[PDB]
Amino acid sequence: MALAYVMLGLLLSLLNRLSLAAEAYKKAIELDPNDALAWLLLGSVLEKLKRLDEAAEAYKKAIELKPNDASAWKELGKVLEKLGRLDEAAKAYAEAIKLDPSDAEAAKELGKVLEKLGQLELAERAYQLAIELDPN
Amino acid sequence: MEELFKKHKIVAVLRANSVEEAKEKALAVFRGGVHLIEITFTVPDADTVIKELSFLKEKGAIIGAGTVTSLEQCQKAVESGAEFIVSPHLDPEISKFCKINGVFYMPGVMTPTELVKAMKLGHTILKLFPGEVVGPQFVKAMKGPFPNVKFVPTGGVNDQNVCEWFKAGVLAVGVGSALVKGTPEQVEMLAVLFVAKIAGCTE
Repeated sequence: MALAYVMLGLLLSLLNRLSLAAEAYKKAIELDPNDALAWLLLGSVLEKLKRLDEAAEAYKKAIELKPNDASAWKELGKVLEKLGRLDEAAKAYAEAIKLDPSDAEAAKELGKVLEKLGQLELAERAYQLAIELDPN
Repeated sequence: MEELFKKHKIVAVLRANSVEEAKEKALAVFRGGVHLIEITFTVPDADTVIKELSFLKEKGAIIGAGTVTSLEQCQKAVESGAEFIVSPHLDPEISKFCKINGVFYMPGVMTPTELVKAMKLGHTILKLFPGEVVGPQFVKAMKGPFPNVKFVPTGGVNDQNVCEWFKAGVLAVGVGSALVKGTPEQVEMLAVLFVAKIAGCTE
């Protein structure tokens, strides 16, 4: 039943009915509070709906259930950067790189956050890391 | 100890000017992912730094002593709780001293003669200091006549040439200012970037 409302929230997101999809992910969380998939999908929908701090709360709830999800820590870094918390985003992108050192997106985004924070030394190291990962 | 060098593949050559400074940098290095921490004896009261970091061994850290020039320095290191002794030179008294105490010792070697002197003392793992000068081609030239020898370069190792060292067949690498210099945030971030960089070199 929990995965049924998740699958409902997915289909609603295929048709871009995002607010209704978030309500479906909410009902699936009401069913199974430990559905880490429903929490991660809810944070992605809330991020698209620009309910930013509500999305970061959902990303943190999913990470508490899945401690080693590199894409979850990465998407949390996206929301924290859009929220302005550059220090929190840099620590989140660092956890995503510690989990998956092959994430070229997390390395480039960490270089953007560190450059905006002022760490030109650390940002250049993260940029060279993203260039070595992605040959493009 | 060789099982841990092959495991974490990076050592933090930690230099500082005070016990408060060395302890802060060691915590940031460990939070960054580097488990092998080498507390140099150029730090004032380096034995006090190693002993006051005994709680990190419960987390899973390996605290050792670096730049050990004298025998009298070696006791204060071992008695403080150092798990491995490191020196930039080859000393025959220190090698036999850690031999009988039961502590792993890594002497500093730069010449094939000095490596033979250290092999006759039983050392198969050597510190290549300074790797800034001899280069990775030194490690490649020693794989022929000395195939049972493993190296740990120190000095002249950055994120640019860390793949150059591991390509030559080094066991681990020791990083100094390119990892330890900076604020606790910059040190933790530098450790994560070096851990991810080495993870991309040994793939």
